[PDB]
Amino acid sequence: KPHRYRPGTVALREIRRYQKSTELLIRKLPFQRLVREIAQDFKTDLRFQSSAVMALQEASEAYLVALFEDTNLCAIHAKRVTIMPKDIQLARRIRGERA
Amino acid sequence: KPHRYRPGTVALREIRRYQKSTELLIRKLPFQRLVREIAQDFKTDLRFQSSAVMALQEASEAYLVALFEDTNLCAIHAKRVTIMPKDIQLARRIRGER
Amino acid sequence: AGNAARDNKKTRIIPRHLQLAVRNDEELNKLLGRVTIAQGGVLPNIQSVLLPKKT
Amino acid sequence: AGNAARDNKKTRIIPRHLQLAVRNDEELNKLLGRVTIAQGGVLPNIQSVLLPK
Amino acid sequence: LRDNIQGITKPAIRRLARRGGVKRISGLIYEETRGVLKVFLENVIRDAVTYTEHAKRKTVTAMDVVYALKRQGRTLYGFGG
Amino acid sequence: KVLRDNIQGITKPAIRRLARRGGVKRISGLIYEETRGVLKVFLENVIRDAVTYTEHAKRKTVTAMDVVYALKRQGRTLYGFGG
DNA sequence: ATCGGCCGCCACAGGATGTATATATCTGACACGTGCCTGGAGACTAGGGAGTAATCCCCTTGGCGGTTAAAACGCGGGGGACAGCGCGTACGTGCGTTTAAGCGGTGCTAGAGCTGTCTACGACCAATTGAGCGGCCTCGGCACCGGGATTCTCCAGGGCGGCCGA
DNA sequence: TCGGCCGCCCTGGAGAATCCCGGTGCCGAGGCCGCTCAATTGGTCGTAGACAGCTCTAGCACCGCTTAAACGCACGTACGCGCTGTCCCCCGCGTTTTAACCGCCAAGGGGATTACTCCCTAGTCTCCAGGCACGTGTCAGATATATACATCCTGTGGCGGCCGAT
Ligand SMILES: [Cl-]
Repeated sequence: KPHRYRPGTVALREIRRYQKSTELLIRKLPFQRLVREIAQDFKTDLRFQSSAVMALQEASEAYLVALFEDTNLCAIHAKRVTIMPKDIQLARRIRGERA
Repeated sequence: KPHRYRPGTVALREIRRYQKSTELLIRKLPFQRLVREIAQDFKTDLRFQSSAVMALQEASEAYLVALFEDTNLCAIHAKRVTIMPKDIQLARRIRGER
Repeated sequence: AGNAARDNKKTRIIPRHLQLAVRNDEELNKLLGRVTIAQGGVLPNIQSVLLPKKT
Repeated sequence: AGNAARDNKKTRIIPRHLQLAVRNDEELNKLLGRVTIAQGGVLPNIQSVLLPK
Repeated sequence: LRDNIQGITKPAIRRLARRGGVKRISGLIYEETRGVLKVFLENVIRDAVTYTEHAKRKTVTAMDVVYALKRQGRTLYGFGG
Repeated sequence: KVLRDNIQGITKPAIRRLARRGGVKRISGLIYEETRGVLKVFLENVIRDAVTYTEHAKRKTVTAMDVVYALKRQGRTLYGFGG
C-alpha cells in the first residue's frame, strides 16, 4: 500500500527540477554567516552590502555547479555514476586550482 | 636469444630521460611546414622569422606536455595506465577548450 | 533572448532568457565561457549514461 | 635559480634553472601558473602508480 | 563562530549537485565541497577586502566583489559593472 | 605550391616523446591522431591571432613578438622572446 | 603412504645495459672596456587633482514574533562500487630498412626598419541646447492558488516455461 | 516420471508528479515631465602619422652529404575490458526539530557629497652621466673517450605446497 520510487527516478527528477529553476540553493543567512566568518580573518568589524553577499552567493553557487558538472564528467569517465572526492580533486587539478 | 627488457622499465626510463632534457621534441622542419600550412588558409605568401617558429614550437610542445600531464591524470583516475582519446577529451573539456 | 522568451511564452526578458540565449549559441558561449550570468542557472543538460535504460 | 644551478653543479643560469626555480617554489608557481618558460621543460615528476612494484 | 561552514548544509550541496547534473553523491563529497567552497570564498573575500582597504572604506560593496571576481577571471553580470 | 598533409609531419615518435615529458607510461593508438587534431586546433587559434597582429602591423612577416603577444593574450605567456 | 617431480613463489646473483661520474678539446658565448648620447636628474612654476572637515541621511546591522519550508535523523533495501578472474588484443620492444631532418654552404631579394616632409586629424576652449537621467504612476505582465487532464513510474498478477529435487 | 517454486515477458491499474488552464492580486516596467549638463558645432594649432625613398637583414630557395631518427614487421605479455559475486552505503521516505524567511522597527556607522585649501606632479629648460652598441678577451661547459657502478631482466637454485604414483 505505501508507494515508493526507485532511486534513479527521484534523482533524475531533482536533476530536472533544479536545472529548470534559477533560485539560489544555499540559504541566504548561513552563507552570510560564512562570509562574515571568512572575512573576520582579514579585518575586524567589516560591513557588507546586501547586493555584495548576493553577488558572492550567485558566483559561489555558479562555481560549485560548474565544479559538480566537471565532477560528474570525472565520475562518468571512471565508469561510475557516483561522484567522489577523487573526482573533485581531478577536476580542480585539471582546472589548475590546486594551490 | 639476446637481452630484452620489460615494457614498464624502458617506458619509465624514457619518462625519466625526457623529463630531464630540455630540447625540442618535435622536429623543426615538419613543424615549420605545419605552421606554413595552417597560415596558408589565412593569407597567401606569409613570411616567418626563425624565432617566431621557435616560439610557436616552444609553446606548442609545452601545451601538449601539459595536455599529456592532464591526460595521464585522467587515465590514472580511470584505474588505467593507458591514455585514451576519452582522457584527452575529458582533459580539454574540464580545461574549457571544447 | 526574445526568442527564448517566446519559447517560454513570455514577453519580458528575464536573466534565465539571457542565460539560454548565450549558452545555447556556440559563439556567444565562446565569448562568455569564463563569465557568470546571475539568476541564470545552467542549461538543462542531462548525460546519457545517467538516464535509465528505457529500451 | 643560482641554488638550482649549484645543485646542477653549474655557475651559469640556464632556462632549465629558472624553470626549476619557479616550479619547485609554491608561490612562484601560483604567480606563473599560466606562464610558459621556453627551453625549460617540466619538473621531473613521476606518478606513484606508474612505478613498478 | 566555527560551525558557519556547516551552514552549507548537506541538502544544499545536494541541490547544487542536482543543478550540476549529479545523480549519486557519496558521503565524503560534502566535507570536501565545504572545503573547496571555503577556499574559493577565501580567495574572493581576500581580494574584495583588499579592494575595500584601498578605498579606505569599512563596507564591502557589490562592485568590490564584481572587481574581485573579474580579476580572478570569473566575470559576474548583474551587480553594476 | 599549396602545402598539404603537413599534420602527418608531427610523427608518432615525436608524440611519444611529448608523452614521455608529460609522464605518460603507455600510449594507445588513437592518441596520435587525436593529438595531431588538438595541436592543429591550438596552432589554428595561435597562428590566427599572430596573423591578425601581422595584418594590423602593415607587415607580411610574422615576428616572434606577434606570437608572444598572441600566446600572452590567450593566457599562456611565453618567456624568452620579449613581451 | 610419504616422497620425488613440478609448479608457485621467493630470492640470489652472472651478465648486458644505461647511466652517474673522471679528464681533454675546443669553442663561442658570457663578461668586461670604450665611446657617446640620449635619457636621467636638478631646479622652478602653475594649477588642479587630491587631502581634510562637516553634514546627513542611506542603509547596514541588531533585536523580536511566528511559521513553516527546510534541515536533521532513522531505516530498509537495492543497486552501484569494488574486488577478483579470465580472455584477448593490441601496444612496446628490438631489429632491419630507409626516409628525410639537420648542418653547411651561397645567392638573391622582399621586406623589416630607419629618415625626412608635411598635412590632415585630433586635443583644447566656449556656447548652446536637447538628449539623457531623477522622479512618478498606472497597469498589465508575471507570480501564485486551485482543478482537471495527463503522463510517466512502478508493482501486482496472469501466463509462461523450466528447473529440478525431495 | 511429478508438480512446487522461481525468474521472464507482458499488461493493467493505482499513484504521485507534472502540464495545462483559468482567476486574482501585485509591484515593477513602460511612459510622461523637468532640467541640467555634456554632445554638438565652429574655430585654432600641433604634431602623429601617411607617404616617398634608401638601405641592408635575414628569410626563402636550392643543393650536397650525413648519419639521426622515422617506418615497418614480428612477437609476446601486460593491461584493457567484460563478467560476476558480494556488500555496504546512499537514496527515498516518514517523523521530528529548527532556524530561515518575512516583516517590522530602532539606532547609528559611515558613504557620499560639497566646500576649501594645499601641495604634488606636469611640463620646460639645462646639464651630465649611466646605459647601450660595438669590440675583444677567456673560460664554462658540451661532448668524445675512458673505466666502471648501479640495475634490472632473467637464469636458475632453493623452500614449500601439493599431487599423484607405485
Ligand atoms: Cl575518495
